[PDB]
Amino acid sequence: ARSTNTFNYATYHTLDEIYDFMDLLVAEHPQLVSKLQIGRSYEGRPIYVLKFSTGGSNRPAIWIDLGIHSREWITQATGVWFAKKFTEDYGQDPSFTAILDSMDIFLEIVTNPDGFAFTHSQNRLWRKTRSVTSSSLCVGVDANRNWDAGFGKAGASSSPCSETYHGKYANSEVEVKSIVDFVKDHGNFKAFLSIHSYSQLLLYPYGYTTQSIPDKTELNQVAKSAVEALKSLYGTSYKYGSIITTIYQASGGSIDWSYNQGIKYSFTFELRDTGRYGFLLPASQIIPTAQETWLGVLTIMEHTVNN
Amino acid sequence: ARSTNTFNYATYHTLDEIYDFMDLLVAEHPQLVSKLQIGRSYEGRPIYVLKFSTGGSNRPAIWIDLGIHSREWITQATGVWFAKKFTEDYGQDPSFTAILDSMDIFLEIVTNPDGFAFTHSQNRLWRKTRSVTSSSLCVGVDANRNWDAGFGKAGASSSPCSETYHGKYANSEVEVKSIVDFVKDHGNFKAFLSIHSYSQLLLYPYGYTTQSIPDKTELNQVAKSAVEALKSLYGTSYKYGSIITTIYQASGGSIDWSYNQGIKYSFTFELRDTGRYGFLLPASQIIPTAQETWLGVLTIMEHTVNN
Amino acid sequence: ARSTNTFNYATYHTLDEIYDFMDLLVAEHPQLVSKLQIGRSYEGRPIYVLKFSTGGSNRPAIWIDLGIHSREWITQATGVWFAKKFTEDYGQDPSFTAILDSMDIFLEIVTNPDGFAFTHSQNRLWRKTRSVTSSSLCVGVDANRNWDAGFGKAGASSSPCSETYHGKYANSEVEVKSIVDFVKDHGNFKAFLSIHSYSQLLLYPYGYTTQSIPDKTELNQVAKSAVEALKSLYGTSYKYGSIITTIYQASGGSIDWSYNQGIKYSFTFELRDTGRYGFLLPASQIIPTAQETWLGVLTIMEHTVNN
Ligand SMILES: O=C(CO)C[C@@H](Cc1ccccc1)C(=O)O
Ligand SMILES: O=C(CO)C[C@@H](Cc1ccccc1)C(=O)O
Ligand SMILES: O=C(CO)C[C@@H](Cc1ccccc1)C(=O)O
Ligand SMILES: [Zn+2]
Ligand SMILES: [Zn+2]
Ligand SMILES: [Zn+2]
Repeated sequence: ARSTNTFNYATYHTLDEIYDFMDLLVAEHPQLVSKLQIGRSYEGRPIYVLKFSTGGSNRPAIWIDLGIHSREWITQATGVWFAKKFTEDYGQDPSFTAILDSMDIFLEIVTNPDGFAFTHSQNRLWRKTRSVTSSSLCVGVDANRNWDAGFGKAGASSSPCSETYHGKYANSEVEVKSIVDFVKDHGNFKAFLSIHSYSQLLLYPYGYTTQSIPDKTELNQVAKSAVEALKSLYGTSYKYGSIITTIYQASGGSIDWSYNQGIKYSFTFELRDTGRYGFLLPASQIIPTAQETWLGVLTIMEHTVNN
Repeated sequence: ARSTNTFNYATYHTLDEIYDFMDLLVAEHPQLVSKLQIGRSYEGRPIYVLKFSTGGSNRPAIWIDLGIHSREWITQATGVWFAKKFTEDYGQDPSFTAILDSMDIFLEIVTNPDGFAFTHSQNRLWRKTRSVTSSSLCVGVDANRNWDAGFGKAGASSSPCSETYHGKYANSEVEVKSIVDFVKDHGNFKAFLSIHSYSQLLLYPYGYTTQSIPDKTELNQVAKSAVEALKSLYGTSYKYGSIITTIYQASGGSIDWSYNQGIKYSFTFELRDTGRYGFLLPASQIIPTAQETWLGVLTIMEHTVNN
Repeated sequence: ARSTNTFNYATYHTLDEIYDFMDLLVAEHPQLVSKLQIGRSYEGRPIYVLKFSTGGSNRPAIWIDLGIHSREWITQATGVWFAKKFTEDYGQDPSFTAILDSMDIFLEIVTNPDGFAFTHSQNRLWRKTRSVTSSSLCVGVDANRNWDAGFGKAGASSSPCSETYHGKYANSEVEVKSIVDFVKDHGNFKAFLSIHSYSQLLLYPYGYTTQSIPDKTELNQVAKSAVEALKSLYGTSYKYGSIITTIYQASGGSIDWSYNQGIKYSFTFELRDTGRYGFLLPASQIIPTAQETWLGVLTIMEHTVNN
């Protein structure tokens, strides 16, 4: 694809194709999108974040990370679609235009690039990072159990060979630390959304503790509205609630960390399919999944701009 | 640097310094080394191949190209070290002497001179050539995706702005065509090695197709022996296998082309570092990298002169 | 004969005659047909596939292989008729024209050339390949039990001397691997049809397992429609259903592998005669068999192109 207009949004792509997509979008929309490198993965690959901004100096922002778990392909595919959609709707959709005229959006399409490359090369269902450490044959850490929020507590594994291994210590994975450093340095994020795949859930803060967040009433209603918006398109039904009460106790998670940094609108999406295809979601569902998910994300952003 | 005996092999050099090195070596070893110009780069720079021979009539040959991707500095530096090593060991080391007594070695230290100059003056991480495509504000082609081997197929980009742009057509880049004409004209190459950097891999034919080569068993055995030899010095671990099965589909590759030309011992080395420094490998690792890589290359040469 | 217009379609031909037929057809219809060599048989004979295309780039395709079991002569004879039929109907039959205007068809008339030559020279009833086994006086493998789909499981023999020997490992036979690599590299096949002889059956996925495929309802109806079309010409009755429930458990089959690759419309045809003549079907039945079988095949293609 020599243009984001020739890019096939209805098919799954490789890391190279997505990184190329990034430069095309920036070239095509220079006054709106820029590519930031926030670090290097364990295997030295650049970690890229697309910044959508219409100006200002460190305006209130919205963070959206996708693909932290490499095998959740629908998320990177949705991230690419999101990127294009932002450039299409700014100046077209009144609501989204209003958001971008006052806030910035930071989009990380491939949060775990080493694992992503690996899902294309050796193992389609690989989910962890590709870090190697100390004395252990096994490789990789579950980057979404590596954050400094109840790190190492029940809801994560201490075995390096486990699919839910949390890592040696909090923020040990550069893919996670890079985000932590960027967000802390920025200091003005109002929303933090982490996109994952399958189970069709919209969850809010704390998977590591049964303690209820101070903003439970509001986040719960925002979630309810977001799920209804998402559903209005194709009838896809999502369940919502706090992580621990909806799926199970899970520690070292990204939104528990962001919420604890004071980022109020922290939510995690588990995208399409309830098990029919699971992680192997057909490419024919990429666009429909992205479209409906966008409605839910926009709903959250709208509550962020006026709150 | 008035002598190859005073040349600093432990530091990175410029095109001029490496080109000057070539003449010093030829002047110091006239009966063994000669400098051949196989063409000119897009920007007019001479393309040099050092020929190591002890006589004969176009004896079976070994081709070794380095620096096709300009930013992979460890390769050009290793290429210089190799040139010096050949002159030191011939006549002294039994094995290498035997190899050069029946075979010639053609060494191209800087396969992409324009890109190399660019990495020193404008962009340290530039990797493509510097050709101007007429209809694009972008520059260069990925020279190792421009070969006539599955050209234009999946594993390369058709976008002139891509870092993996394959180019207008097979062999469009003069840096590639120069090698193709040279090797075809020669007609008696038995080995073809392409040196690249970082990931620590030794790969054999076909990145453009899942078809396993007819000589898979043999090249896999050669690779295994080569990696063990390389590892024996400092413990550096390399993985090996076909390009597509080890990494991923990649088209327009040099060894896919050479192998299809009937050059059986076609391999590509991805030198040191697994990501700690990536392309910015410290100068302090130049000599050790060259030393260990030499053992691997020698191993391949030995399997070529006997089989 | 110097023209496909004077070619005798009502008689059985040799490998050479069929291969010459291919060139005549390509010479007469250069804008529609091309000859591709996808590999070399065990005994080094070229393996050819006829590509029918009206243009495009990697257009959705339909794969058709015949003669994988050498003694099933009615299949290769039907393949030749098929090739001619496509060149006669494109631009004449609205339905077929529509299929070729959006899709490509790859036809392999003699999937097992070594065996085919053997059925003409030494044993008319030979069905396996002609590969030589290390420690055995017996020759060949049942190419349709050598695919990587339940390979080595119940429904095949591990004894080299058996007529249903599955081989040393999945894809051991180059005749099979050649198709696997081609189809995998292509990546855009929508239908995979394997043509065999006698029993008059149309079967869909899984002979190696009783597990029902996800698309069972659709394929069963497509099969029902295909057999009705086939029967409509001369009244030839075909039975349909899954391989395992219709014939018996059989492992390493082509359509089980193709379906598992994501190629939905995977069917196997067992042509004319239910036992009267068996493999020795009279040449006088070649054209009638080909004609009626075409209606069944066209039916599947129509379902493949639409939706
Ligand atoms: O994406 C998921 C599985 O597909 C759900 C997440 C849930 C989770 C959330 C926070 C911390 C750890 C785990 C997981 O278990 O890793
Ligand atoms: O040097 C490399 C990156 O530093 C790895 C090579 C791997 C490759 C090898 C052969 C053909 C195409 C690609 C590349 O992707 O260009
Ligand atoms: O064509 C056939 C015999 O004439 C039926 C096929 C049935 C089969 C189908 C799938 C896998 C293996 C065998 C065979 O047994 O070789
Ligand atoms: Zn996840
Ligand atoms: Zn390289
Ligand atoms: Zn058969």
